[PDB]
Amino acid sequence: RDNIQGITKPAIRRLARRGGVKRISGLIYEETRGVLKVFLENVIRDAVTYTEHAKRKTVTAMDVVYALKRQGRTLYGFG
Amino acid sequence: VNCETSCVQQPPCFPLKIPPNDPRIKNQADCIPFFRSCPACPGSNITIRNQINALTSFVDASMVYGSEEPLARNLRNMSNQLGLLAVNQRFQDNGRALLPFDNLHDDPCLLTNRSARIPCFLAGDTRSSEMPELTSMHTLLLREHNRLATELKSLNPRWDGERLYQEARKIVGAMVQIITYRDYLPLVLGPTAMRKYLPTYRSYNDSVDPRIANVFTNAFRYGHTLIQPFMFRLDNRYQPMEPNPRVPLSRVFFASWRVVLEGGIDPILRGLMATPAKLNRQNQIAVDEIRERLFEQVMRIGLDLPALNMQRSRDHGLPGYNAWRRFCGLPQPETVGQLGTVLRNLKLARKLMEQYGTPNNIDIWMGGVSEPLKRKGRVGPLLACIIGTQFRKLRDGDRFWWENEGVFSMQQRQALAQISLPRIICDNTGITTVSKNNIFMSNSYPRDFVNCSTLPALNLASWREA
Amino acid sequence: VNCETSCVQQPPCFPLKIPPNDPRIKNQADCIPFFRSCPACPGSNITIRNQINALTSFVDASMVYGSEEPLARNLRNMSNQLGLLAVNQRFQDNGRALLPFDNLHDDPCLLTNRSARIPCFLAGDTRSSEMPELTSMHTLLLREHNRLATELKSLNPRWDGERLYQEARKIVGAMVQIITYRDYLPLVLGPTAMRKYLPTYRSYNDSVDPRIANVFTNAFRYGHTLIQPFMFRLDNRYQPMEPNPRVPLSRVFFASWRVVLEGGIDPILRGLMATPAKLNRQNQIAVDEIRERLFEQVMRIGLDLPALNMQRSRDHGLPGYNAWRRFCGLPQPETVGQLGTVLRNLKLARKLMEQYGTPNNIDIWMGGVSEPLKRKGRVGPLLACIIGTQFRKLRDGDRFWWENEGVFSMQQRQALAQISLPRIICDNTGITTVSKNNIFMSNSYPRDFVNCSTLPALNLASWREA
Amino acid sequence: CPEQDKYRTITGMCNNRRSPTLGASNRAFVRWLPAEYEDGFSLPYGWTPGVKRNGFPVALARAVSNEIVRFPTDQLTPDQERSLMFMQWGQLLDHDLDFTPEPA
Amino acid sequence: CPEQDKYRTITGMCNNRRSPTLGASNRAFVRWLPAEYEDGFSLPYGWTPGVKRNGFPVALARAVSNEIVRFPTDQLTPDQERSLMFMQWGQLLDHDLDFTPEPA
Amino acid sequence: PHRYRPGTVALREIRRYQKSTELLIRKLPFQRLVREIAQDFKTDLRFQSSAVMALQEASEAYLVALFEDTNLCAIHAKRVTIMPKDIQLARRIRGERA
Amino acid sequence: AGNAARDNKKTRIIPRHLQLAVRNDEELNKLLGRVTIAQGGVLPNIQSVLLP
Ligand SMILES: *[C@@H]1O[C@H](CO[C@@H]2O[C@@H](C)[C@@H](O)[C@@H](O)[C@@H]2O)[C@@H](O[C@@H]2O[C@H](CO)[C@@H](O[C@@H]3O[C@H](CO[C@H]4O[C@H](CO)[C@@H](O)[C@H](O)[C@@H]4O)[C@@H](O)[C@H](O[C@H]4O[C@H](CO)[C@@H](O)[C@H](O)[C@@H]4O)[C@@H]3O)[C@H](O)[C@H]2NC(C)=O)[C@H](O)[C@H]1NC(C)=O
Ligand SMILES: *[C@@H]1O[C@H](CO[C@@H]2O[C@@H](C)[C@@H](O)[C@@H](O)[C@@H]2O)[C@@H](O[C@@H]2O[C@H](CO)[C@@H](O[C@@H]3O[C@H](CO[C@H]4O[C@H](CO)[C@@H](O)[C@H](O)[C@@H]4O)[C@@H](O)[C@H](O[C@H]4O[C@H](CO)[C@@H](O)[C@H](O)[C@@H]4O)[C@@H]3O)[C@H](O)[C@H]2NC(C)=O)[C@H](O)[C@H]1NC(C)=O
Ligand code: HEM
Ligand code: HEM
Ligand SMILES: *[C@@H]1O[C@H](CO)[C@@H](O)[C@H](O)[C@H]1NC(C)=O
Ligand SMILES: *[C@@H]1O[C@H](CO)[C@@H](O)[C@H](O)[C@H]1NC(C)=O
Ligand SMILES: *[C@@H]1O[C@H](CO)[C@@H](O)[C@H](O)[C@H]1NC(C)=O
Ligand SMILES: *[C@@H]1O[C@H](CO)[C@@H](O)[C@H](O)[C@H]1NC(C)=O
Ligand SMILES: [Ca+2]
Ligand SMILES: [Ca+2]
Ligand SMILES: [Cl-]
Ligand SMILES: [Cl-]
Repeated sequence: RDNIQGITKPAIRRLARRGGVKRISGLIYEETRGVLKVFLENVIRDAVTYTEHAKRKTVTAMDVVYALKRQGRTLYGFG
Repeated sequence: VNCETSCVQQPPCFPLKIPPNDPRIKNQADCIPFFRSCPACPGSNITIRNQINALTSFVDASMVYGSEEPLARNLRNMSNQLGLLAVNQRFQDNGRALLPFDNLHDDPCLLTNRSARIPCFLAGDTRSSEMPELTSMHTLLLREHNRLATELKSLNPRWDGERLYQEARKIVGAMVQIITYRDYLPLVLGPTAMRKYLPTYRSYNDSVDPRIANVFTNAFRYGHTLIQPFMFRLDNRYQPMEPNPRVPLSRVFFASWRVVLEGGIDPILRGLMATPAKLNRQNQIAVDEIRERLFEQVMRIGLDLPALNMQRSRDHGLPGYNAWRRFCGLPQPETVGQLGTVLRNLKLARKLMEQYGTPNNIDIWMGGVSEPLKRKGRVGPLLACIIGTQFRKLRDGDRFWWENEGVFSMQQRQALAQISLPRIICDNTGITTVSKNNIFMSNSYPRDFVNCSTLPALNLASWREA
Repeated sequence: VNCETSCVQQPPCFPLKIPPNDPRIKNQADCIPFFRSCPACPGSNITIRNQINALTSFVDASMVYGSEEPLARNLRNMSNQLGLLAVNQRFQDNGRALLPFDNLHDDPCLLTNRSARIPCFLAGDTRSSEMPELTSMHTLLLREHNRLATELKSLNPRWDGERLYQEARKIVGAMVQIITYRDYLPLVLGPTAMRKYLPTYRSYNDSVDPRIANVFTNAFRYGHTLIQPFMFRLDNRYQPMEPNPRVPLSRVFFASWRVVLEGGIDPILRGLMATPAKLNRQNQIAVDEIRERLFEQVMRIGLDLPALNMQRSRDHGLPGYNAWRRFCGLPQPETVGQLGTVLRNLKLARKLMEQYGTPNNIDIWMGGVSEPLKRKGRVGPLLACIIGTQFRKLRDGDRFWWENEGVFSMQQRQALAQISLPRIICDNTGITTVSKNNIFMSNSYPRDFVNCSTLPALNLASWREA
Repeated sequence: CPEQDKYRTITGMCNNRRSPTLGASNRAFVRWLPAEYEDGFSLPYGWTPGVKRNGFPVALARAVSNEIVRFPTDQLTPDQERSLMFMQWGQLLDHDLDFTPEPA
Repeated sequence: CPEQDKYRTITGMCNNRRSPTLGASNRAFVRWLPAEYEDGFSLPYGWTPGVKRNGFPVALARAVSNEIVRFPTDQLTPDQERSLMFMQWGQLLDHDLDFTPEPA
Repeated sequence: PHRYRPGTVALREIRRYQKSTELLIRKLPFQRLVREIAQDFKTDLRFQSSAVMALQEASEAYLVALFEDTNLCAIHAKRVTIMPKDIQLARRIRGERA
Repeated sequence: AGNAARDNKKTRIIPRHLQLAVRNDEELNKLLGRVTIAQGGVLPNIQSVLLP
């Protein structure tokens, strides 16, 4: 299960271009993959905790929204 | 080459020509008298024609104290050392002060009443003698200055006449600025335009140009759409005051005898406070009192105020509607459909297209007053932009702004923050029941009226010098 | 009072006062003559004083055709219908045309060297008489217009004089615009400043003001820091031309006799192309030739160009250095240290502090030329901002811009994009070896010089009327 | 202009210590846009008959007021959120700010 | 002025059709910033002795040129990336753009 | 053989992607990564489509902001190339790895 | 947001217009500082040093 490589180098390059980055080093992609993995781990852990507390086997959008809001990353558009 | 009697288009006369089938003027040979504004420097073929502003652009209550040294000196009471302003030596309003009479060779005031023989009034501005509401305002401000000087003399007996005059004038100017920028402009522009064009005050830019724009003198005439066709007078119970409770506006122009011999300024102030204004609608712009019978008594023929506005805009050489929409960063319509979408009234767009032929040729006043009003506002986006820019420049570019450091002390600023036009009306008149906060919104008696004693008073103890 | 001979401060004289211990003027009661610029409309106590621009602000080669109807009519070759410009009727440069002679009551050119008695040249501007390089430029442009008219007549025999003259003028103006906005301005502002202030051309604003700013007339004098103290002449082999290969600049002011009697304009153009300009440095701003001996031969006393610039900036009422830094959105220093960091020079900042006292009082020219040069540029950020703004307004506000739609056909624009100043020089002069691309950057022989049979010529086939 | 002053001057001078005439009385207006006259500098539009503005004829001001501004008085709509005090203070402030003199 | 044109007017009139004066000859300059005069409108700084600008005395232009501008000519350095053609074209362009007249 | 400069296409992409609102990461790989990560906390988990969409939006916004801060850090060090030390410094100053 | 949509020649308000409205206003940006708007994009901004 190696799915962190699913975030390809062109995708990271596109995300950097949206951020105004002109030139990218070759070692940036691994660092970005690690940062994304850490962020997703935290958010998903909080969402799964919220889901278990609700006695459910399905992760809903409200759980993710609450998990993001708990981290000071309020997200608008999903409830 | 007298413009008020001759219709020949010779300078400085720029008469208005009568279109065919005019409802009021049946003779095309006649015309509306009109005077071109004085050029900045006459006879110059090199400079583009520009107009002169005869008053200080700052909000410094120059309508009470004047903008020229001889007039300002003549407006004061030099018979003493209390620093008061001159008051009427012949008439009083129930024992209260009245504006001094003014001596002009051609006085329109005695033309309305040839029996009263009451001349025009003397104030900081020569237009103070139109119409009894404005005269009531001028008298109220005069009384307020006199009362402030009296209280300051009571607090500081060591101060001389010049010091009393200067301090009272400072307080009156600060009061005018506070009332204008706290009660009036939010209602004019609306919260969106107020926040966009007049942000929080920070400090004094000396780099901001405080001059009055040429377009502002024609964009601020949006108030001609708020004019009611009557003058209302109310008694102590805010009931119609007999006789003549509702007087046509054509019978009040340049009529100071109504202020003098008809009960003073208290009924006029009550009517101003307790009467709704006129809403500006795209099919109801200006009443016929100012459109057909303006200055009828004092002139050979009635004037047309909107027509005068647009003819003055043409005389001043102002750009068209599209140029000012581009100036303010707004989309500029080009066809009848785009103009209808912008104006939200398609029939008005057809009428404007028929009259002018292109949106670029629409006069600034007409396009400004034909636009839909902003939410919680009374001007269109273009007029709101112009007015907000001008007042932001007048506020940030003023060195003696009351909030600027060094002008008023912190205690003085906090004391001035407690003022209100209702309190001034309570203090300087015999009116005991007065509308609540935001006097420009309360208009129905007795739902939004309180007793005069509940209004906090201005505490001048911070002005004591020791 | 004659400002040339007197030293009193009566209008219209604004003479320069001599500081104690002047290295050249040992008489403190003497003065440097100075004339106040003509006001826009004189004698007015209402309008703030403003100056007059006597030329068209557009880049239309008005230095060759003139900005007035009578001068333009006098500058033409009206003896026939070939649409040519008037040429000199007494002297020729090896069989080539010369500028027509002018007729002035007082002629500065005659004073320079009286035996020849050669008056000033007549062209589209009154200042072409100064400098043999400038006279060479004017002669080259006149020859180019004549050649263009001849070629157009050859292609279209049916065209009359007026059409030929107008078309040749159009092509000359387009060439001037191309050379200015493609080769000169990038070398002035630099890459980043050119990108910021002069982006790619899009279309024609009619809402952009094309007027020349008052500050621009003083800010564009940065070229006084690029003036070499001498005049150079190289022969066909690009070797010094005997006699007088290196002549002091004080002997060439209004010395049109040098142009007429010393080889024409070819050696002058060779010297311009094959020598390096002076580098502007914070401690090497301006040379002594224009600092002590300006107009020495013609005037009673040598003028001083930088002091003239400062006195003209004061005469025009221009704001200080900090005001223009604020205008361009740049930080405004207030102390000696802040000015030192701004200028990257603590000693120069200290000298400016001692002379002026505050950065708010530093003249626009002095502060602008004291700033460090931009990368690959020749001006500081403030001068770059002012110049870029002015030229962007000139380009966007010009209806007859060469890239504007409807001015030229696509084939005509494709042909015009190939022009270059070295090509003009070869077509209109006898020089057979000219500098490479970007003539303003190539200054070394024979490295950067090529035979100009290799430069493509302008193709007029797209101008043929089918 | 005095280095220190406690109060405004009546004529409005010396309010801006860099350009003392900014905001003073008897001074020309400031133009936010270049003026648009018939001949370019002095003649207003509609002065000379037959001259069009931007390719279209200039409408008479009285005709525009007749066609657009005119409306029956009896259909007047009162303002339930404003009073006549609003309009009166507007006029007073306008008389504070600006005044364009005309020849007598 | 004519509705349709093919060439520039020699004066510069009606280049901008909305405001024909803009860009023409024998017209006043535009002001990007308000003028700063000694008396406010006409007198330059340094006219009457003893009047200070921004609280500081007005320096003589000749004195400033003597102190800051002056430098020994023999220490001149040439520009390796420019030629005298650069400054000559600059002067020609300046003479194209503007010229402020002075009284005779 | 028209070849652009090594910086022209980068600026073109910067202008293109700063004007759009789409998602720059393919949806299926991100969904697979999210499921793989969630496998570490609770087996046999079901995900709503809106949950995965919200996670993707939050991750993309976080990465874009982090890259803006990283660009600021790189420009501070007189560079135009984005390097991992810039990311580490930005994360420290933000308070994430601090 | 409606002004932003009008500036883009659009009839409807999409989340992009909401993001443009929020991020271009200093006080609204301060209020919604830690708030992510879905499908809102980012403000077009390129650093000066990266320009050619
Ligand atoms: C053709 O050019 C037109 C003019 O172009 C000018 O010159 C060229 C060479 C460029 O430098 C260009 O940038 C110049 O503007 C151009 O129309 C112009 O459009 C701009 C942007 O919409 C207008 O600016 C807006 O003006 C008003 C008022 O503010 C100004 O005036 C007051 C008084 O003078 C000053 O105090 C101000 O500082 C400004 O100078 C405002 O509505 C607005 O600011 C507010 O709004 C924006 C967004 O709405 C906010 O970001 C701000 O913070 C404010 O809240 C703008 O400043 C400009 O007036 C207008 N010029 C003219 C002469 O009408 C046009 O777009 C070009 N055409 C094409 C097709 O590109
Ligand atoms: C005190 O106020 C000063 C003036 O304030 C003005 O009036 C008040 C009431 C407000 O409306 C305020 O917004 C107004 O600006 C103020 O100084 C002002 O600072 C601005 C921003 O620095 C200056 O604008 C810059 O000007 C130049 C030139 O462009 C202008 O002029 C030309 C010619 O008229 C026009 O064609 C243009 O459209 C502009 O109008 C430029 O250098 C610059 O634009 C470029 O640079 C910026 C980066 O700095 C980029 O973002 C742009 O995209 C451009 O690349 C600015 O437009 C303004 O000239 C200046 N005004 C004056 C009178 O000096 C000051 O900041 C206030 N002080 C404090 C402490 O608050
Ligand atoms: C009794 C009330 C009023 C009278 C007699 C009156 C009449 C006039 C007249 C005849 C003019 C000259 C031509 C012109 O309109 O441009 C004028 C100008 C003006 N009006 Fe009014 N109007 C009244 C109400 C208002 C109101 C309510 C406002 C604003 C809220 C206003 C604002 C202005 C301004 C700013 C001017 C410019 C001054 C000038 O050009 O001399 N007026 N007024
Ligand atoms: C041989 C070359 C030059 C001569 C004889 C010369 C001389 C002069 C003189 C006498 C003035 C008027 C002084 C004053 O009004 O204060 C002047 C002004 C001026 N100069 Fe020069 N200068 C030269 C080089 C340059 C260069 C290289 C440039 C620009 C690149 C330039 C740009 C200007 C401008 C724009 C003016 C303003 C016109 C005016 O003030 O009336 N000059 N020059
Ligand atoms: C001046 O004030 C006194 C009271 O101090 C008053 O009696 C007198 O009438 C006033 N004079 C004028 C001309 O207003
Ligand atoms: C004129 O004033 C007198 C009082 O002096 C009054 O009786 C009369 O009715 C007035 N005339 C009109 C027409 O209002
Ligand atoms: C006009 O051109 C002709 C032919 O080139 C020439 O001989 C003549 O001198 C010119 N006239 C003037 C006045 O320069
Ligand atoms: C003046 O002109 C004559 C030619 O007529 C020339 O020989 C002489 O050298 C010139 N004078 C100077 C001082 O150069
Ligand atoms: Ca005032
Ligand atoms: Ca020109
Ligand atoms: Cl204006
Ligand atoms: Cl200026």
